[PDB]
Amino acid sequence: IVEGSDAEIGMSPWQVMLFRKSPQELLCGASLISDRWVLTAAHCLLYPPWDKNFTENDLLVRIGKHSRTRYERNIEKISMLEKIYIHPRYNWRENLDRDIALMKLKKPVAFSDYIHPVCLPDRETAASLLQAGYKGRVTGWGNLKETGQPSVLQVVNLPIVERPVCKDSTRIRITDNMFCAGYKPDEGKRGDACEGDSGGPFVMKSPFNNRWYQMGIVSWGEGCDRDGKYGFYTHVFRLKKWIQKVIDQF
Amino acid sequence: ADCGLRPLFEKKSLEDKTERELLESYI
Amino acid sequence: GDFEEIPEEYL
Ligand SMILES: CCc1c(N2CC[C@H](O)C2=O)cccc1S(=O)(=O)N[C@@H](CNC(=O)c1ccc(Cl)s1)C(=O)OCCc1nccn1C
Ligand SMILES: *[C@@H]1O[C@H](CO)[C@@H](O)[C@H](O)[C@H]1NC(C)=O
Repeated sequence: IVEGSDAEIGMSPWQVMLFRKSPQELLCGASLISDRWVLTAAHCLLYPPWDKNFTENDLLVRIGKHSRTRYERNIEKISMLEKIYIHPRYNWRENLDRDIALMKLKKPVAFSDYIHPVCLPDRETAASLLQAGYKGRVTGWGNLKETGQPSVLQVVNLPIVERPVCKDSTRIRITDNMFCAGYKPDEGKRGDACEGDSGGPFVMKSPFNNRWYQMGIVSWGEGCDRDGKYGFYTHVFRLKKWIQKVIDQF
Repeated sequence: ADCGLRPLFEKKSLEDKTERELLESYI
Repeated sequence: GDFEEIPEEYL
């Protein structure tokens, strides 16, 4: 996260770290959606152009974390993956269209002060909150700038951007399965996600029922926090039929 | 049924330092 | 180098 701040304790109890066993390292963020299911970006698990194709046994999920590097004894929980499920029409060839995956955990994680699921949006909540200018919140342990790493989880609030402004910022084809967020060049505020934040959540707090909803998944950006560029997020509501089909089946 | 309500915030009626920035944008 | 070693049971 670029131009964010340190998270407060238990501020994002759904935040998940995707952790490589191999060389022990941070791969991505992710989110807890129930005691057995974690949501992330497909490109955190599969990205042929960079020879990425992880299997269940390569990875752990670390839940309840605040420190990036510390083993947070009695706070974090570390979970093994039973099964990865990648959207069958994830487009890694062109523009990361449908950048979404689920991971089923071997065992249910115990909820605590630090560990608690986020809600997934219904059509009504999506229609109300996904409006240009409404702010969401992005969290992760990725780079503090495009070209340091944080001691602790970082947070930034960013406004949703009008679709034409998103399309006009980039040569990449923007789909209805994506939305963009960030400040315009001379607004006086900035900030973005960056390398290592992808797969983490873009959340909004409903003013109707005071619950947090995951509207997006950190997907991609040109660099981090560039003037005139925006961050692109997977539109979670648009892909909720697939999410429901995977959980109902498995 | 308990999704999206944080033990250290909503469940205790405590606000985090920047959530009001989100509410204020929902105009 | 970077990360603290996690319990040997998770590996
Ligand atoms: C041209 C953008 C890009 C692509 N993309 C995507 C569209 C097209 O398919 C393409 O080629 C692919 C790789 C790298 C980069 S990049 O190097 O210009 N930017 C990085 C760092 N910034 C951020 O992560 C963010 C900034 C704001 C938000 Cl929100 S995420 C990035 O997007 O990595 C995440 C994606 C990723 N990491 C490793 C593998 N993958 C797939
Ligand atoms: C990814 O790995 C799996 C298992 O090794 C394999 O079946 C699949 O073809 C690979 N996919 C790509 C796109 O390389």
